[PDB]
Amino acid sequence: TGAFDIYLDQDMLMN
Amino acid sequence: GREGLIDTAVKTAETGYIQRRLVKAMEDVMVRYDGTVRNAMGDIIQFAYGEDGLDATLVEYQVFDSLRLSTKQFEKKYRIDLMEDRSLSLYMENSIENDSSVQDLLDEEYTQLVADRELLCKFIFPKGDARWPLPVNVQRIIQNALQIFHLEAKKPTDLLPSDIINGLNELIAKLTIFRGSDRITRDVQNNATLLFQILLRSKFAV
Amino acid sequence: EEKNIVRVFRAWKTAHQLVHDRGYGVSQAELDLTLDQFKAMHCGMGRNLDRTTLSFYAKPSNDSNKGTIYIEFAKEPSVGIKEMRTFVHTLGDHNHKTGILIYANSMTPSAAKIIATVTGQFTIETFQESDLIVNITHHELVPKHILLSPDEKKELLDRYKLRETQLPRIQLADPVARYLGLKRGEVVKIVRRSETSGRYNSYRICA
Amino acid sequence: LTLGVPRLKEILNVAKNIKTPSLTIYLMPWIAANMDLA
Amino acid sequence: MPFFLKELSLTISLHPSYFGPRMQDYLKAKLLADIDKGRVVPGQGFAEFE
Amino acid sequence: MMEHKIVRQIEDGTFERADEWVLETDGINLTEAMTVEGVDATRTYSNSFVEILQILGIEATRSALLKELRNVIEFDGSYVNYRHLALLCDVMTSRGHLMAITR
Amino acid sequence: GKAVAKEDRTTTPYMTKYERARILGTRALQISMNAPVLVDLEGETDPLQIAMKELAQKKIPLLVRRYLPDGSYEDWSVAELI
DNA sequence: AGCACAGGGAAATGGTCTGCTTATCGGTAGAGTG
Repeated sequence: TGAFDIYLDQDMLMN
Repeated sequence: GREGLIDTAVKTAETGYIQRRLVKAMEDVMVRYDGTVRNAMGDIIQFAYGEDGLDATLVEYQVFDSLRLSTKQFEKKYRIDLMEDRSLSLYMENSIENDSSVQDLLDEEYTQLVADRELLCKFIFPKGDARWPLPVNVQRIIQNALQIFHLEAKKPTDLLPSDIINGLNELIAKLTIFRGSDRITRDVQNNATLLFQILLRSKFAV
Repeated sequence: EEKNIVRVFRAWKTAHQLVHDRGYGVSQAELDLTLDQFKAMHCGMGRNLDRTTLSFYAKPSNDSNKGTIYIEFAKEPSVGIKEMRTFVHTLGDHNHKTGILIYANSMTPSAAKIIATVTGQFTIETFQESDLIVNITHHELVPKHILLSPDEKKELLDRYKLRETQLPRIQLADPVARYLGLKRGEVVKIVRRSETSGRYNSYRICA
Repeated sequence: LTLGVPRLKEILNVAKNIKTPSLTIYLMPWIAANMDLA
Repeated sequence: MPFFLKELSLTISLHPSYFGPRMQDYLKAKLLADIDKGRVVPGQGFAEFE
Repeated sequence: MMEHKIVRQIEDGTFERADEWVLETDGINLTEAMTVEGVDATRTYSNSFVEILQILGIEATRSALLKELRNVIEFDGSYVNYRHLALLCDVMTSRGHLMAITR
Repeated sequence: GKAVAKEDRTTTPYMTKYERARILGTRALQISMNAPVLVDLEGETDPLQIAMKELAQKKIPLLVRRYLPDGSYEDWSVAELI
């Protein structure tokens, strides 16, 4: 479950 | 009974140590996002997990029908000769007797089938074993289709040979494990899905 | 007596197959001989094997860059420094780039030092007769090893974004590596059967 | 607890000396089909 | 009076409550008082912006 | 001298179970055993992985490892998926020699 | 580390089970800490169920930075993942 | 003058596996002789 990193997509948070 | 008890009390410790050793040797080996199996140093252990890239949980035993069939029986079950055979149109809503292009498609189909049988009998399973765990239970899906659609064995079908060939080819083209436009990516994709393709072509012959 | 003759015939045919596999030219007549033909072509009137005539050579078939290959069977049962120097001289005389020396019983270590001494000029590979009686690449367990050209090795490494140290390894002393004449850094593509995928392609770098 | 745990232990440690060394020599098709040549 | 124009970096941690359209205005003010993609810190939920 | 059950493809394309005489030895000398006249040098097998590695190479060694692991595991009647045994063998043969699972 | 272009991405277009678990856990943790909810609530009180219903509508504002063994990475939106 | 009690006290002799340290020993190599 930690084989990757999670980021925020701000393009979606605008919409 | 005393011997049995002693064997238990010793075997427990033996196997415990064995399992700890085994886990320590392979704890770092993980499947990566490019399909390869590598250890913590990045060294490639396998180029495709299990050589086909499939989860062991989801595989089920399937039987290869064409493996143990004789050449005569293989021809009977897979060879279509519209020039000599007319029973095909008896099973179809559309007549295809003495059709040239359809016969060409059937000939290409049968050439591929014969190549697959050769590869199975000579390169893969020379001992003649037919039951092997593959992805997808295709026979079960076929039974589900027969039951769901109430397929009457007496009802002629609207399926044309070209429909079957194009559909199976597109399906095989949609079984993507590795993605990429390179040459060795195509080679590894073909190798990974080779056995499944052979089973699919033997199951869904026209 | 006859046993030694048949053993040397088997080793000689295996060496011919080895040459043909590496990409050198060997006429199909040479490959498809028989024990009696070898006896006629290499034994004297008394049937005593003549070790002088056991040596041959071959030219590259499709890669003119490769130099000629020369193969000689040691006259003395055990090779020494004298015979090693003689073999290096023979290689130099005819401008043979590759040279295989096949001995019977043993080879001395200081003789082996000569191989590293002249590595920059000639590539010398040593075999024991027993190592060539049977062709191992014809065994069922041995999958199909294929040497990759530098372009194909580069393609593989770039596709997997690999470093040479991150590939699976094959030892230089590996029997198939010695059969194929693999040097350090060369990659072999090994084609295998597979219960799961039907066919599998592994890649091993010589290391 | 050669077969079983002992054999697995032999395989896993890569034992240079094993309890029961053996060969499975397969003969030629014409030899293998006759008892006398075998 | 030597004045230097330099490019500098800072790592801003942001609470999930602020994860909305006005996220970037908040970061700029915090940078001024004290933008890269936001890395969600495992086990905490914050987002690290460079 | 034992009589083993082999499976061979008849000329008509089918597979038949025939009987073949095989020689099971005590003690291993593979390289000289193969050279003996009359033995199928393309099928001779030994249950020692170091011997196969020194004689037949590392890929044959991986195959032999797999066969002996499966013989050990499946003798009881149990079954393990090929992926796990294959991964163990590939880890033990990745670096060109037999990596013992030990310190 | 170099970011791969959206057109050049070679990884699977499906959400892995590990990715699904991580995404749901991370979004639920953010919701529990008062992150604005991007879906209509019908009275749910468990942040994990709220994150699940956000996922069903592809309303989780998260990315997955899948790393290739060499260090290059691909960013996949939770919305575009299948 | 014999014991508390903290200071000053250590002694009669009673599994296979790897890597180091030693003896062993060819195979040439000097030439020492001829």
